[PDB]
Amino acid sequence: QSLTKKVWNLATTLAGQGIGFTDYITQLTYLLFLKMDAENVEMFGEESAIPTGYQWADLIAFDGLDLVKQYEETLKLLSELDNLIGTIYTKAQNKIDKPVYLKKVITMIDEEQWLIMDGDVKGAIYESILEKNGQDKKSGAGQYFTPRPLIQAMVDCINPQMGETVCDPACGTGGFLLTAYDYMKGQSSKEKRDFLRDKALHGVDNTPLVVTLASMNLYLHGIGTDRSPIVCEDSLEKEPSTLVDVILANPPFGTRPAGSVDINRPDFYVETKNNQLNFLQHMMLMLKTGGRAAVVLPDNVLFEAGAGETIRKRLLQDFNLHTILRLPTGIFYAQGVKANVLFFSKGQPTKEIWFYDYRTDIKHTLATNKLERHHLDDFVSCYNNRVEIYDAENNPQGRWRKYPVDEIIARDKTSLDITWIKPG
Ligand SMILES: C[S@@+](CC[C@H](N)C(=O)[O-])C[C@H]1O[C@@H](n2cnc3c(N)ncnc32)[C@H](O)[C@@H]1O
Repeated sequence: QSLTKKVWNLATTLAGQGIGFTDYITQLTYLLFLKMDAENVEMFGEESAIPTGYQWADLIAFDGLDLVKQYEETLKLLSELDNLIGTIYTKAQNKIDKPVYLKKVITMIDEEQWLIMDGDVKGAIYESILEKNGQDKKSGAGQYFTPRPLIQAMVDCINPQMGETVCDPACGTGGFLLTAYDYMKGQSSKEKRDFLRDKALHGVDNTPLVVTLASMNLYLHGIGTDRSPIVCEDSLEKEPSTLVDVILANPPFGTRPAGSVDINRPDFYVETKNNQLNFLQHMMLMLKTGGRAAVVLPDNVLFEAGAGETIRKRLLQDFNLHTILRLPTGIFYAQGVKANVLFFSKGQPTKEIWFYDYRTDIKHTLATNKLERHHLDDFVSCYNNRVEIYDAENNPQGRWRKYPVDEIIARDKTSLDITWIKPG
């Protein structure tokens, strides 16, 4: 709030040098955590945990190639540490080679009092910064972000409860985990208030800086003290060591980058190069019996022949794919995206699949008619009240329709890419 504007103007200035928004924001985060540590030494007494010689006061004293060297040394030592600090500084790395322009970020962070602010305030500034980068049409940070309105509706439908484990195995900025924690925190303790605190959440992302942003975000909203729920791993690489109650995820829509290690997963139902089918497999394999998932996936997952069908067959047999939400265009960073939310539990077969079409004749964009949480109110009510809106003769254009599993098994390729609403 005016602090946000100052953060945004330093962003364009570094952009003026060769320094992009995502890089700026990681360096801002590295510096912010360090400053806040120092503040906590005055504001509440105790000894720092940051090594001696590398605290905030040591940093601000240098100016030249010397400033850049001290900063880099500082990031090296912190990355070597454990728990929350080590997570914030995961494979930490300076991207600002220019002393003058680093000193500007340092100087801006130094001049405020971060501990003291309303605490909600730090959260909301950070969420606001993450979003403005995330919906930046030519910055491509949207690959690291999901719109909050949609996360909220998903968490509301899944309805996580105190005592459950929640995992997002492709966590980006940590929005699902942040929202599921807020949802659970306001419910009726104490083995379980402590469970939420220490044991409920887990997030995985393979990209170091994104782990830095996620672990900071969770921390700035009061999630954790000395430990982070976020780990830096490649989810597809390894069979999961622990099964969970709830999965919440928006996995990458893009291909696995070239030169990434080849995966070796005998536990998978089928070998495929489709990155999204593999995330879907990995997540099905991650659930406990009785567990449930809500996951954002592309249309391709619903129609693709070969491996896709094999997996959709497995999904119908051993899981209850009770709900598919068809998402509108114009809500993700890179619009065009044809996406869907699939909700399913593990154990029981699918007998019926309820479709909610929020795509056909729906018009959102990032600049005008923005998606907000109230647009998914009807969906959420349908989710809870399993009474068909569609009727062949009374309401053929109704958004909520139930299909028995036998019609789906009878479709070509076992396709789940079903619509029925005439645009006309
Ligand atoms: C669309 S983002 C998730 C956004 C998140 N829902 C939020 O609140 O910001 C997808 C994430 O998956 C990560 N990712 C890509 N490949 C991965 C992999 N193999 N293992 C774990 N994470 C991966 C990306 O780095 C990216 O942050």
